[PDB]
Amino acid sequence: ASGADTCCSNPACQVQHSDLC
Repeated sequence: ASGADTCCSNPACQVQHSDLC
């Protein structure tokens, strides 16, 4: 996953991308 900043900052997305982000 590239060009992802808002997601990483978000918790809901964080848990989903814990290894990716």
